[PDB]
Amino acid sequence: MENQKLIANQFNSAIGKIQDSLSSTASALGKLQDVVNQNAQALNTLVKQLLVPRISGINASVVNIQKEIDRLNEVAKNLNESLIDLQELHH
Amino acid sequence: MENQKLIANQFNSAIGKIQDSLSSTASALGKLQDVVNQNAQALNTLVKQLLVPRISGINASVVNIQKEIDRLNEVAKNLNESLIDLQELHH
Amino acid sequence: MENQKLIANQFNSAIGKIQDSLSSTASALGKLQDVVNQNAQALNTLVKQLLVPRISGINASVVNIQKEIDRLNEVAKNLNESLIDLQELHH
Repeated sequence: MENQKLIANQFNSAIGKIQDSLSSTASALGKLQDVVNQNAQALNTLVKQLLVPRISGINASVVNIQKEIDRLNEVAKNLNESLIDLQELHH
Repeated sequence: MENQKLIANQFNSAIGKIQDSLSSTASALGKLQDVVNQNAQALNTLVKQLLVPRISGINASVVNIQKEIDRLNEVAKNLNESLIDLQELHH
Repeated sequence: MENQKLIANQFNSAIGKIQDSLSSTASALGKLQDVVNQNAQALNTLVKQLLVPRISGINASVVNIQKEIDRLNEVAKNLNESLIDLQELHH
């Protein structure tokens, strides 16, 4: 094929794979954020239940990486605008 | 150098760096998954050991992002198929 | 525009978005590492405070993914060296 079509097709192929990787990274980060926060709640509930009638300074922290997860999903979508339209490679 | 060789070389350079980043992301996610699950087990063991003879509703969750980690490693490898073979830029 | 300029501009656009995604991934991983380790410390402090005068084998693990986070930030920066300089597309 024409050199420019080989280049454009290989680029578009790579972008599609990178798009998949961004969605996978965002999904994994969201699941980690959910479990970390659930387990922080469990630990804080344990401290409270040990203290309430039928260790006071111990507090589990929560995580919020939602802006980062949303950005990854945004980039995965907007990379469509960086794909090369082969019909625009004039001849 | 020829314009197409500059483009192809810069593309191939970027893909190699992105490949490294995918492997690093997958490694980091795996280590987080391991520690999160180890600490969930530790918390659940604490609740159990406080209750067994020498807080019942408290349960730490586990995380499984293995499909996402495997996909990142898969993309890092398969991006090799998106590299531009310079020998195929005919003259 | 010229086909090579379309290709080079689309490539440079994609790299910039991928750079943003790497910085976001590194930021999210750092926040998860911080909270996971803070909550490991909280759990270990709980075990200790239950045992000290006014469950011994229970120990929360810590995570260290700093090499991976640093690599992601390094790639996000060094991808600048993979951008195509349009002034070098001679005519």
